[PDB]
Amino acid sequence: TELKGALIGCGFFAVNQMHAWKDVKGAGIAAICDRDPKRLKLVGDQFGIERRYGDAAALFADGGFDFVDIATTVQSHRALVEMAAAHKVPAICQKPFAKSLSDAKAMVRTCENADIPLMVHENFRWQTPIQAVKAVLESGAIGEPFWGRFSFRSGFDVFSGQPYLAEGERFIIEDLGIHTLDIARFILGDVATLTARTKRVNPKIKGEDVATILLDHQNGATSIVDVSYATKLGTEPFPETLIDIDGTQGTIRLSQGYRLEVTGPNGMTISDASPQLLSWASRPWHNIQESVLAIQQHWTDRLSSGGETSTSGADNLKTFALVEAAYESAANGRTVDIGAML
Amino acid sequence: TELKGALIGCGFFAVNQMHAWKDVKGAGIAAICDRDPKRLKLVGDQFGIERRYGDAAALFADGGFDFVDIATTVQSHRALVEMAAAHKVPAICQKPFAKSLSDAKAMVRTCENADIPLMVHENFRWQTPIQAVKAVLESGAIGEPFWGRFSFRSGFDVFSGQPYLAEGERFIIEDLGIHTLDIARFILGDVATLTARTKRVNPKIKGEDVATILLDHQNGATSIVDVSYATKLGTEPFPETLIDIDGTQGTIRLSQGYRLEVTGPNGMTISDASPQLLSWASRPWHNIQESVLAIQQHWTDRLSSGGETSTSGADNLKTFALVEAAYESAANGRTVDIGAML
Ligand SMILES: NC(=O)c1ccc[n+]([C@@H]2O[C@H](COP(=O)([O-])OP(=O)(O)OC[C@H]3O[C@@H](n4cnc5c(N)ncnc54)[C@H](O)[C@@H]3O)[C@@H](O)[C@H]2O)c1
Ligand SMILES: NC(=O)c1ccc[n+]([C@@H]2O[C@H](COP(=O)([O-])OP(=O)(O)OC[C@H]3O[C@@H](n4cnc5c(N)ncnc54)[C@H](O)[C@@H]3O)[C@@H](O)[C@H]2O)c1
Ligand SMILES: O=C1OC[C@](O)(CO)[C@H]1O
Ligand SMILES: O=C1OC[C@](O)(CO)[C@H]1O
Ligand SMILES: [Mg+2]
Ligand SMILES: [Mg+2]
Repeated sequence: TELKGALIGCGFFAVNQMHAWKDVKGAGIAAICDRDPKRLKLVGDQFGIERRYGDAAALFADGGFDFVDIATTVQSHRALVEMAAAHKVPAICQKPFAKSLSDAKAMVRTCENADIPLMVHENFRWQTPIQAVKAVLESGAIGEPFWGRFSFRSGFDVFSGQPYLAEGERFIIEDLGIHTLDIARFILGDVATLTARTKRVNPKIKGEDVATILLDHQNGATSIVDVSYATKLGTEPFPETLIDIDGTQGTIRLSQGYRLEVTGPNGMTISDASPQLLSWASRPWHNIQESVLAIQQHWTDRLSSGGETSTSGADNLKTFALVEAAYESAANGRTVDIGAML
Repeated sequence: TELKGALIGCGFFAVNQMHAWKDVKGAGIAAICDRDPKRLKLVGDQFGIERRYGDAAALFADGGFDFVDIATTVQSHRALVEMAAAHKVPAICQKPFAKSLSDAKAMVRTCENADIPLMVHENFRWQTPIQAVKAVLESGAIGEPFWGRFSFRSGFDVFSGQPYLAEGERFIIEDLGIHTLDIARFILGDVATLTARTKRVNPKIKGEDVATILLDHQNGATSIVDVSYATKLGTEPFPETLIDIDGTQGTIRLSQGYRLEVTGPNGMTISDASPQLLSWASRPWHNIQESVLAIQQHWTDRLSSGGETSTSGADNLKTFALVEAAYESAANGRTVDIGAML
């Protein structure tokens, strides 16, 4: 009756996903897979998984699972998604989805031709505060949106837990800004044109750690997506995304501390949009950790109902195009048409 | 010794300039001029000015003043500055300086040819809080700046006091954005390239009331200038400009209620950068009103010492270039080279 999952990639963040898989009603992890046997043992012992594999080929060979959860780094995403599609196994794939938009399109096509669902684990839009902003705007409380700011300015050491982030020529837009752009899309709709600027401030890394992006939404709204890992503040907001929205009849302001302020024609309300601290969660990551449960529960529900997921492979293409457009615009200096990429 | 000014254009805002000239040490107003005899008489009686002129030509013929203060709307600025230059009378001119960058350049050249000081009355940079942001950044408290935001988002009815604002094809950038762009230059240095997006939300006006501008500064910093007169907030912040700067060693945050937060290698400090309330001032205009005295004292000090003003006609060209470029960019969707325009 309960769905049997396999998780490929028993890394740092997979721990959160395994915890959340327990909590998910209607699904559970029956097998795990990691290339590194030290990590394969650590996650296997912590969560009590009998079926353990050193390689995905062997995992897919034995089968006996209804979906696969791909939590590896981007290098192996294309191959694993192609293995999932070849074996008719529904697939979740971590962000970043593919190395390029081209790779992502081919991965989406293969899943559509194989008639299997594909969800990108894109969990920032599933955070409680972000969901609450969506709910307010959708209700018509502030009228039609015309301007937005989506901001993530931090000085937190993400590099200890994720050392590959300090490594490449690309960093903040690919790692983090991908989330902020997904949120911009989620709240204000798809993007027509995009223009971006990037900068490297931190001397200890190779890639860019500041990006300011200006989005022209198809509905007429303009927004700012500004992200930074070189912002030294007196109160560290990591990993909060702060959101301002102006509409024809009012405003939404999601400020630091999950404080949601809404002004409209009938006055002004202040509310607490904080995440629940789950038993297995840990501050300040508890915001992200709740959303892992939300998105994995959403996956499990949608697989039973047989409907399209929110951050599906097909949908997530429209987020990833913005990431590639941003890198292009930053190197060029010029505005980039998003529609011509897709 | 006591300088004698003539003021041309006895309008709404001239009243603030006249109160301020009273308070200025080393200068006062010996004559006034306006085409509208109701305004000439109202302002003449309020401030006890004996010499009153129905036209600037006759004023300049009689003379007996050491400088001229042009507080008319933009239409008259070119002619009055050209009259000043021909009569070798130092001139202050209100914003917007000229109708176009061409007109501005010719006005600047004419004053340089005649060897007379020309200052644009551009008073937002002379506000106590804006000056404090400059002082902090100048001191090296936050290191080299790399990112900024300069924001003026309001829903205040500016149209009652200034009806002309509701009538033009152009509105927020030439009226207000001009100030915010001047502040961006003042804080982060001159701009190499610029891109802008505009919108009309308010159905009772002819011009754009929302503008989002992305600046690439010559020193390598990126900045957002975002302005709006269609933003409906719980607390109305008019007419405060909010400022965020991020530097290599810290952050500056000038937030609503004139709160100034500076974070550096030592730690955070919180200051109250509120303006003074002069005897003749009124809430909420008192910050602007104080800055009228500051810029007018600055004029008077510099005229006595023979030095150039901060917002000189020459300097103001680099502000006005950004205004004209933003309109150009808003229609094109394209980035505009500022260097090519000057
Ligand atoms: N908010 C979020 O959802 C969030 C947060 C952090 C990281 N992430 C994403 O999660 C992904 C993984 O991040 P991480 O820090 O856990 O990486 P990690 O290096 O900690 O773990 C990756 C693991 O996958 C294994 N692996 C790699 N290729 C494999 C293959 N072909 N078969 C089997 N195992 C393989 C490695 O041995 C490694 O143990 C990244 O793409 C990252 O962007 C997402
Ligand atoms: N922060 C600021 O410094 C600030 C604030 C408000 C307005 N302003 C600027 O001040 C200027 C005037 O604004 P206002 O609201 O006082 O306008 P207003 O219409 O109230 O006043 C203009 C006055 O000038 C007179 N006038 C026009 N052309 C003339 C000429 N050739 N000779 C003699 N008199 C002439 C008119 O009769 C009128 O009384 C505008 O350019 C505006 O942008 C600046
Ligand atoms: O998705 C993410 O959330 C935070 C993070 O771990 C660091 O940028 C990133 O990988
Ligand atoms: O210069 C100015 O300062 C404030 C204002 O009056 C309204 O936009 C404008 O005219
Ligand atoms: Mg379970
Ligand atoms: Mg005086």
